[PDB]
Amino acid sequence: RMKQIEDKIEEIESKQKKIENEIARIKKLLQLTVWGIKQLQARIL
Amino acid sequence: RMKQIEDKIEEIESKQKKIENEIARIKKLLQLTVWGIKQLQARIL
Amino acid sequence: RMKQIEDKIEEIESKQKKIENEIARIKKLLQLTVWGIKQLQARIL
Ligand SMILES: [Cl-]
Ligand SMILES: [Y+3]
Ligand SMILES: [Y+3]
Ligand SMILES: [Y+3]
Ligand SMILES: [Y+3]
Repeated sequence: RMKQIEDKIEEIESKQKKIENEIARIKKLLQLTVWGIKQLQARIL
Repeated sequence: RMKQIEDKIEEIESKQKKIENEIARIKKLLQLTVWGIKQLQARIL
Repeated sequence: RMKQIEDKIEEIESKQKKIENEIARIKKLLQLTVWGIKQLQARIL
């Protein structure tokens, strides 16, 4: 059982790294959109 | 103890699925905003 | 081994809370950008 628990923990950790990588990508795209809205607002005002 | 560990792992996995679902929703809304900034920019230029 | 598993689970849970906090922050900034695109569109139309 301890063994199956150990391999399950590795699969949860693997998934956590995939999630972390997805968040990093989202954060950068989100920062690009914030910059984009800023230039558009500055141009129309 | 192995038992409590097993039920704890299920709660961590449950939480991981909730996180995954939240990211999927964020990704789609983020893609809608990127499209939105694109139409606004195209219209003002 | 059960012991190392227990401390590993706590580290996975710690990481899950950091992820949850990051998502909450992303969600609020994403809602600010949606509001921003709305005001810009309303102004140019
Ligand atoms: Cl956005
Ligand atoms: Y292994
Ligand atoms: Y169970
Ligand atoms: Y402990
Ligand atoms: Y997680």
